[PDB]
Amino acid sequence: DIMVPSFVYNKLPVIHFLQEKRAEQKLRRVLDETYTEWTEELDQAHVTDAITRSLNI
Amino acid sequence: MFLFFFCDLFWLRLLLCMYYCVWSRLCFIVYFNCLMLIFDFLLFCLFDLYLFVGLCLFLLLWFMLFNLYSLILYYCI
Ligand SMILES: CCCCCCCCCCCCCCCCCC(=O)OC[C@H](COP(=O)([O-])OCC(O)COP(=O)([O-])OC[C@@H](COC(=O)CCCCCCCCCCCCCCCCC)OC(=O)CCCCCCCCCCCCCCCCC)OC(=O)CCCCCCCCCCCCCCCCC
Repeated sequence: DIMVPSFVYNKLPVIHFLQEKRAEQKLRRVLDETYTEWTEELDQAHVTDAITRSLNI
Repeated sequence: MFLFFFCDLFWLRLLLCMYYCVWSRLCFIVYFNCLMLIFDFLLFCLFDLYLFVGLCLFLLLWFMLFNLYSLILYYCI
């Protein structure tokens, strides 16, 4: 009735703060893993050059 | 021989019931050393070294309800 409730009450703030920090850490890790991917595709100039070779020009 | 008597804490028991039906933080403890046995970090004990906390707190509460209030005249320990 008295002791355990008082100690739980004393615990509450630190746990709340630590859990808030943990959530912010999760969000930060989520953000840090985002990178914009740039893909390289075969230049069409080579395709045009090959077309010329097929044209036998 | 069996003697039937009562402790002198009935009013204090009533006050405890009245004032502690709701939770309240405790920050001042007469014997605080029972909660901090290890002062150097990375030291840990496999023995149940925190088993004495509950008994310590209850004993402090009981002995304080008796001794401190015994200063009031006619109060009985
Ligand atoms: C022959 C004559 C009669 C006597 C017979 C005795 C037989 C003895 C057999 C042999 C025994 C040998 C060994 C003895 C060793 C003694 C050692 C000793 O005393 O050490 C001191 C030591 C002192 O302790 P303490 O620190 O004072 O704390 C104990 C307190 O009880 C307070 O501690 P606590 O607050 O932590 O306790 C918990 C408390 C938590 O708090 C509460 O619950 C609050 C209430 C507290 C009650 C207890 C305190 C009593 C206060 C004084 C008496 C109150 C008024 C009585 C009025 C009587 C009028 C005549 O809860 C309770 O007490 C639960 C009981 C609640 C009862 C509620 C009843 C409601 C009824 C409602 C009815 C409504 C009807 C409506 C109808 C409508 C119709 C239209 O005593 C003890 O530790 C207890 C000793 C008990 C030993 C067992 C004895 C055997 C059982 C006997 C029962 C007799 C019943 C019949 C009686 C009939 C009337 C005459």
